Amino acid sequence: DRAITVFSPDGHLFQVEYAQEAVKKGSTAVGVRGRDIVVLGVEKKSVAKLQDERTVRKICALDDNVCMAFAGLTADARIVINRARVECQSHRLTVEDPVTVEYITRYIASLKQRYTQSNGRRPFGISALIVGFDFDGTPRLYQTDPSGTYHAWKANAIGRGAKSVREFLEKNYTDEAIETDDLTIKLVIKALLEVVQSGGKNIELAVMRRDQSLKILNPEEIEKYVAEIEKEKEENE
Amino acid sequence: GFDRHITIFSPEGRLYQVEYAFKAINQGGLTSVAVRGKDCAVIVTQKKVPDKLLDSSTVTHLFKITENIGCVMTGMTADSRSQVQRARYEAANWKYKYGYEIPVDMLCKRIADISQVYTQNAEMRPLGCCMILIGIDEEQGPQVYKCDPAGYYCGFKATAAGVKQTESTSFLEKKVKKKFDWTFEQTVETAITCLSTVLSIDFKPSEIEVGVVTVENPKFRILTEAEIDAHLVALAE
Amino acid sequence: MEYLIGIQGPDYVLVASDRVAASNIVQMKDDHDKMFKMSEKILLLCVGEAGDTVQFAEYIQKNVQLYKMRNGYELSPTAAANFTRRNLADCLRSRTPYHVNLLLAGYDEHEGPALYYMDYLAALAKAPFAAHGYGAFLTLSILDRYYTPTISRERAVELLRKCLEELQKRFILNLPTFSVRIIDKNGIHDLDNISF
Amino acid sequence: GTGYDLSASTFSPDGRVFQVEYAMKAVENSSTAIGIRCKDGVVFGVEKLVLSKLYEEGSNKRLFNVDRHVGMAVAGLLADARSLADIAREEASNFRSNFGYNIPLKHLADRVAMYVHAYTLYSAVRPFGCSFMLGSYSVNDGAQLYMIDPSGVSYGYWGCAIGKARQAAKTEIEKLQMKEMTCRDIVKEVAKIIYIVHDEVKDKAFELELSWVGELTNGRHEIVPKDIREEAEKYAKE
Amino acid sequence: DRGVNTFSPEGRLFQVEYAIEAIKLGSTAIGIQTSEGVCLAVEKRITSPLMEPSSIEKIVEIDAHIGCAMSGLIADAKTLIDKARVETQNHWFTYNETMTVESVTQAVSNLALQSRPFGVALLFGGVDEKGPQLFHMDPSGTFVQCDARAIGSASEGAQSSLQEVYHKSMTLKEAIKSSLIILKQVMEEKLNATNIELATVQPGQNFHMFTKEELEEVIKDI
Amino acid sequence: SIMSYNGGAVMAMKGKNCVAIAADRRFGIQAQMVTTDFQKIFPMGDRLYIGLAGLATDVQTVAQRLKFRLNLYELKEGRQIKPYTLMSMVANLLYEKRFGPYYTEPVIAGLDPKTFKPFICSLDLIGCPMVTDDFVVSGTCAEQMYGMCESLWEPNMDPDHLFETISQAMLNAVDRDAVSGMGVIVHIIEKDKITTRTLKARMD
Amino acid sequence: YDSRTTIFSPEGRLYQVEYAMEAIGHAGTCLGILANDGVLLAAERRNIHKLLDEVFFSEKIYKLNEDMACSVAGITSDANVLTNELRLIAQRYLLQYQEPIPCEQLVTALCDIKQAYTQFGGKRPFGVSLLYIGWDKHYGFQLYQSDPSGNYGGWKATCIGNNSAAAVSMLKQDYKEGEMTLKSALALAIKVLNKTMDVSKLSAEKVEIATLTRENGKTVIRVLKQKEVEQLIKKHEEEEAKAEREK
Amino acid sequence: FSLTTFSPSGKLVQIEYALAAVAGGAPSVGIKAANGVVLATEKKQKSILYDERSVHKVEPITKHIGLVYSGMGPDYRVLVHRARKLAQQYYLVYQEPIPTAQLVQRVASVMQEYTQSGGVRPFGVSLLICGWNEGRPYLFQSDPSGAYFAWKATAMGKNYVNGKTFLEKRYNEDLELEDAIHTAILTLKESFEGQMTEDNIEVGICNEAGFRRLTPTEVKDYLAAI
Amino acid sequence: NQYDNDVTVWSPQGRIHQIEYAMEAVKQGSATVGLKSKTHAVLVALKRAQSELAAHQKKILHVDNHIGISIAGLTADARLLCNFMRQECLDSRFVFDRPLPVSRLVSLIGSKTQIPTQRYGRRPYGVGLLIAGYDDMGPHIFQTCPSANYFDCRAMSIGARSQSARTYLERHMSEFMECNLNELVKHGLRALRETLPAEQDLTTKNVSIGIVGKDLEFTIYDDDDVSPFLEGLEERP
Repeated sequence: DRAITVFSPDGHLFQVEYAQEAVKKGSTAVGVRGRDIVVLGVEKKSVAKLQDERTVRKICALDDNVCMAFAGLTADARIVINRARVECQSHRLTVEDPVTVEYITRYIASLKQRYTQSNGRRPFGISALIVGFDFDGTPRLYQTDPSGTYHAWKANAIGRGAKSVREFLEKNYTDEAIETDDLTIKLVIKALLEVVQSGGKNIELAVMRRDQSLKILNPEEIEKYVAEIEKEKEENE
Repeated sequence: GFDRHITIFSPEGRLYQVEYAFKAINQGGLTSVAVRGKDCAVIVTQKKVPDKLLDSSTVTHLFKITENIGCVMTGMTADSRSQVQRARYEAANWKYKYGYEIPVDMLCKRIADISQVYTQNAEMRPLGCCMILIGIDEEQGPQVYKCDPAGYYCGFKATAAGVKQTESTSFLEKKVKKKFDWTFEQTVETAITCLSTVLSIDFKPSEIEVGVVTVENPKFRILTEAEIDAHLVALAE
Repeated sequence: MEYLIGIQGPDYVLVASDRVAASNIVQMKDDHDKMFKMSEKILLLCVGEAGDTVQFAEYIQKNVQLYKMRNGYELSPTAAANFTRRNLADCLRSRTPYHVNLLLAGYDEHEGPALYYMDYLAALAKAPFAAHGYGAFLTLSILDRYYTPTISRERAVELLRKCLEELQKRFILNLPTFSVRIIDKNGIHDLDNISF
Repeated sequence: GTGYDLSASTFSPDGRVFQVEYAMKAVENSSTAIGIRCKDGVVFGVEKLVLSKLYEEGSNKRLFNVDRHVGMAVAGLLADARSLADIAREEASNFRSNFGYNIPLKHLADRVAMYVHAYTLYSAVRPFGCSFMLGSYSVNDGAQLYMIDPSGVSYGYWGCAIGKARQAAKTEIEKLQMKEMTCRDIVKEVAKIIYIVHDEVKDKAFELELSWVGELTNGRHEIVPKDIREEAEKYAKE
Repeated sequence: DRGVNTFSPEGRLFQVEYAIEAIKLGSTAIGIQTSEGVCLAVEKRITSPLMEPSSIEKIVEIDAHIGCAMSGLIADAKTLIDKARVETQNHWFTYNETMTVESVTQAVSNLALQSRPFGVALLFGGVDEKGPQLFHMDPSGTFVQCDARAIGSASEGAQSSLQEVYHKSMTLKEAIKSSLIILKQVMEEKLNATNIELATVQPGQNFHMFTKEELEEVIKDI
Repeated sequence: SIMSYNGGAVMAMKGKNCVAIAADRRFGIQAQMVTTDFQKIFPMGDRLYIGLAGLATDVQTVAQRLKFRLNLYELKEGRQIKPYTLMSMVANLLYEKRFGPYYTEPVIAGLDPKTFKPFICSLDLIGCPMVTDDFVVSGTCAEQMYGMCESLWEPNMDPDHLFETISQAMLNAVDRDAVSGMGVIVHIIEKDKITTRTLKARMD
Repeated sequence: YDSRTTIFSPEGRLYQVEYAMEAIGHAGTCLGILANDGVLLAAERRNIHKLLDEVFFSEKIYKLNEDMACSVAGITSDANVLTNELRLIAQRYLLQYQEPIPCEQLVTALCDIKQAYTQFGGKRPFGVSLLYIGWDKHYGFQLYQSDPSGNYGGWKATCIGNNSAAAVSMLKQDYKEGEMTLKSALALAIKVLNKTMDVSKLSAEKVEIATLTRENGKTVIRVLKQKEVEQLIKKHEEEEAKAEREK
Repeated sequence: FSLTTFSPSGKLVQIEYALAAVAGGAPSVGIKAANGVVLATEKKQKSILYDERSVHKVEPITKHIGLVYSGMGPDYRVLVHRARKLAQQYYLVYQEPIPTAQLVQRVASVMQEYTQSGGVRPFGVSLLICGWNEGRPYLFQSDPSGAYFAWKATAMGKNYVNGKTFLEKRYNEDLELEDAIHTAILTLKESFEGQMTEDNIEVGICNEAGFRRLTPTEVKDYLAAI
Repeated sequence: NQYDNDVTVWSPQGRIHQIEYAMEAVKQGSATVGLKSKTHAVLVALKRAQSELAAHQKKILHVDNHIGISIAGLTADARLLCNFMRQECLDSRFVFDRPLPVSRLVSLIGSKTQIPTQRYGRRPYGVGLLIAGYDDMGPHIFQTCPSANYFDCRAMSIGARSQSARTYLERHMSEFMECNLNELVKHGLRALRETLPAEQDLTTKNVSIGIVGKDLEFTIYDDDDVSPFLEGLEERP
């Protein structure tokens, strides 16, 4: 019938709905709060022997205290990061205080809403999600639907297999299991590990320790944390 | 589809819109004849006047674009007047930009370029009017040219446009194949007898309007009733 | 009427700047800082007309930070200096030229320390040493007299104290304190502010 | 038909513009009009349907004053007719501002016809649904009268009619002997012709809007005094 | 038909009859304008516990004396609320006084249809010189003064209940309880403090959040 | 005045199947010197150099913009620039800012890529080309280079003697002017080699 | 089902973009292999009609900057304008920063312009995918592959041609990182081109190859002319003959 | 939309229809000889009413660049006017290079406004370009959608297939002197229906001295003894 | 029906269909009457109410001290027309300090609304306007239809079931010039009351009155102000 940016006879916005269903094509993305550290992972499983793994860039920083991850179209996501990064540098230029996570998420949501508006612009079929420590200590996580909206979540769980991983997170999202940085990281694992095989090195985790720079976990330490998760799984017969 | 609805190339490799406009020239019920001679060029077209409530003073299809170039229009009258106005503007602009008067061939080229722009793009449509323009040109003698709704500007010696243009062109081809130059009596008589054989009404000296440009006498003379009557009497003798 | 100075050593750039901002009769901030941390190893000095210096220095700094965030690796000091000059020269011919006077310094892992000089016309130039302001006319001679291309950090601090003491002894406006920062391979190192 | 009579930019297979061929139908459907060039002037006349007595004295009149000496009698879609009348007024004002004096009727008619042709040439805009007569008089150029179709071009008319019944009016117009009759009897005769044209046979009562221009008014195209032309209406009734 | 501008063959252009029925997909919202003030009650309808309740907000204060409740596409409501804030601040800056809620609603209605039309309905409520007032603005650039309005997926049932539970001389204390019992009847789950937002309007108070999880004193009575 | 804001003195001369371009290496505001290694001779190719004199900022801006346009043209065509064509490109670039002119007086010195024909030309601030076969100069003290060259130049000169003459002229001119000097750079372009020399000059 | 470019699918796919990218596989053939001290491109000359003169000196391989070169594999109409825009971007960066543009930044700019073309407006997506080889100060020799979807990738051995699957399989089978050198990269490129081109004993005219090498502080992008290419062909033929006969 | 458009999955349907249109019926052969390039075409005017010295098929874009074309002549007029403007602009920017053959490749490249910005409806003319200001000749063809091809001998008429076959069988070759115009006329003869005459055949030649549209006298002289 | 899809396209049978559909916008609206007198102009509008809780909406909009309008139909592009008329009247005040005559304002409205009837992509202003004004020639009542063809009227009504009000006004229009203010207002109230079904009746809350006179500037009377006029209703539903 009609699949353009106009209201349908039953309501809704079918082009926006199609964009919102396009995130399913992509990859899983999990991340949590904890007042000590925000950690988010992607778990990409596609690397040929001839492609360099440096330029996958599934997680990227904005202002060394804000980082975002992919779920959906990669080119649209990269354009979003470029524009958002420009806007964070602008909001660092004016208003000399560093950017807040809510402000940049609001800007990203506003850009997505603007692109959904009018028939000319394709509605940016990317679902972004942003973590990071604010200026006033508190680390926060917001998840932005492609249409126009952002929501502050304790767990994001966006991408392929989003429903199952979100159910697992909300099932056992224990703050006592959050506590320490290591506990937080090991809670993100065994939750993202649940998605697909996750066997050798598929997990691609990211770390933001309060005021430290964006930490990308080394593969050997990732395997160490996987072994610790296995040890916790053991002795539970 | 819409191959035959808009100015786009057909799947067979043709352009149907201009092919329809050329027949639009045939629509309207009129004919014109242009004959170049040894020293002059004359154009005659019938003056179809339904009822005498019209002003035969202004029902003409021939006009003065400049002091030495005269056109005759075939097709829809509105597009004909628009193209006449455009030609007058082009002649004036050429005389302003370049001191010498605009050559008739250059004016035809500019009008044909405008028509080619019209058949280009899709917002506008070609003008359904074919213009035959004549004028004396130094170092060239009399000159006659035709600009069509497509943009192909050409034509010489004897050229006709209108509903029964094919028969007139055939008779003029027979006449020009007869190798004898036409003076400033034979050119006019040849044009008159051509248009009379095309439409046998004996041409009472009120239903045609002839324009003449000679070499010794420049300017586009719209010959009056007395002149056309005298030429008709001389021919029918 | 301000003061900027920079000295390029074998593996470092030592830069000092005055810490006064005034209103033509009176200084209102003895703690004014005009060091601009362009990146982890690039530092900028911008003196001149009020506000215009702040606007230009801030804009160039934020563009450099945007480049660092957008590529992961920071700009080379030479590239940063060339970009700064290009932007200033583009603004010069515009309706709103930036009457900013600059002194850009930085360290690179491959070419070592770097120091660049340019004026409100945006004429970039690389020099081992460069003083800037009304005090340049007073201290450039001391720099050229007591500078060798193999000056260590302690000797550089000694020469910088020499020229600052000359400025205090001979220059008209009081400059009670100066901010001293050194750029090297480890990054930006700030030294104790020199006062009198 | 079908896919060819959708936009004016689409030519017919035979080479015709069906959008204007349908715009002419609106003029053919709307009320008729008549304009006669008298010996020393031009006399207009239009019947107007009083669709309801709720309306006041004759409003949205088919007659318009486009310039000091020029008047326009229009028929068809009346809103676009008024817009085109405003266009003609602007054109006359611009010509007076640029070249001085008063705009010749032939040039004004040619310019407004070119503007109408520009509107019917493109695709986004649609052809005007109105046809009008432009009548004016001057001592130098006598009396002229040009009629413009919704897509055609201005033509010199000794006497013209447009609207619902063009042929029926034109028959009696050609029956009338112009070019030697003064504008007074021409007012009487245009009223007579309009009442000869059917008014209440299948419609409501009609009002008679008649216009004047000539040496008897020294140019200055104005509506005829209706109080003194009611007796002309009475003669037309007889 | 399908064109956003073409009129329907019968009486009224389409694609705006489609935009107006976007509160149907939106969540329920109810506001009561009494002599005491204006009570604005909405549901948050949290889908998962992990999402912070404070993040999901349907009632946002346009200014200190104007509160707005959205029902529909929150993305479009963000733009409309931002324009309302900008217009209110511009009016205050120009005239050094508090812009009337009717004027704000008029400006937002003007900006509603000027781009595919916005598909959100707003329930503005605030105090002015003409006592507390409440206005219902609809996606089709139309605003109407109302005393007790309901909007959302089940606007029909909530409005029908409000039509008979409301009386012209009520106070805030009765209005909040009536709105909450109606809400509990409309919704699927219960009216937990983490799921129900409430906004109060007072002549001598700015419009703040309803006690922020200490509002159970109003839901325990329910 | 304005053209003498930052000083500068650039020389170019013709030899026998060889060219020579020279320039001072001083940069500074009205009275002081800021650096003694400023670049005013820029290589547009293997056998083609340009010299700029005027405001140092305008020198660098013209050099960068010309390098940009020349690189674009070289990529578009794929054949090396002819010195006459590059002089034309400089002339157009200068004239594009007729009412905001870059206060520089560029000169062109180089050899044809195939015929190895020497070519030296000069341009004013607006961009008027002055192509000759003996020598052109630019800067604050252009009259001094003219006076020196009109007696030190000899047609059909070997590259060694051409270097000697250009060095003598530049050294004497930068000695007799008050704003330029403190080191002279000279480039000798032959059919197969480039000779870059830093002259022993009065550093004052 | 397809419509104006800026649409989606009921599932949520950009089927116009996917169709264009699949069409890129149709027609044209280029491959890039990255090795130490040299990275090279191999291109298949599609039309070898004897009535040409080969005066453009390059059809698939384009020199886009002093430190990089590309090879298109799409429609030539968009390929020409894309190469012009890429050269313009590189030279604009050179003007702004007075430094050769890093390859990743250049590729990101080009893929940004392609993403913009497929994002907004009623404009066709740029139906062309091109490789890039280049050298920079930060990462040294680099190879990148960009598709019309605007989603580039940092590769080290890839093909973009018609039999791109077969070519990349042959590469994966006979690719050895680290041990690879410029000469071994040439041998592998000629071998995989012979595999993907059905006619054995490929002529030097039907194959155009360019190698980027790092000289002393300067990047040299040499396109291998006919004699050198056919000498490589002869060496490859000797290797094939020895390998086949030694069994 | 407003550019070159209508490209479905793996196809350029509108471009393919434009290429079907440019099949035309005017051969307009071109031969790149060692000394220069010859562009010869057929002017088969309908009846004798039309004139041959009034309109021309070969147009000198500049001093030594000549141009011949194919179907859709009215489009060709605008295209050659644009080419003349572009060449003049290049010569004004890069002043006095006498740019013909160092421009022939460049002017062919700048034939991107020719098709890459189609103008809703793409041009329906394919044009052959000749230039010889480099010490060597050049023959290039630009089609309704592609770009420079750098031909040595080709035809673009109704019988362009058999014309090209005749060109290759007759060995366009490399040692051929400037007087390969005889072979060009013979190639036209294959795609010609009638006794070709001086006004019926229009040919322009571009040698190292420059470009020149041969007058009917020399055309008849060459046509004699054929 | 193809020819009814767009405003620009013309129906083969004559007048276009989109504008005919536009006149149905005023038909689908609350009724409103407006009548002239010797010295006063009065508008009686039916304030249609959504529900008993909500207000009866706003009709009889205010333009200037001497001009007031009543809308009927599509309320979206009706405040736009009100703003346009207010701006034009204030422009007249600002340029020559005189109240803009109602006829000139109505002509301006017609010209402004005519353009959307011819420009593609622009819907006609489907609003019926009952403009009441007092220029120097006494009171004036004008009706503006979306067809941009305005009318002058002694007494006209527009809205749903407005034909009965039209008939009543026509039958009683003879005794309209010689009527007191209250008498004319009661005539209008009787006309509007005859529009609604017998179940509905005039109330103070669902009616609005707009009166402009020689010494009385335009005033919008409602419930308390309407009650003196509503007395003596002579209720015959």
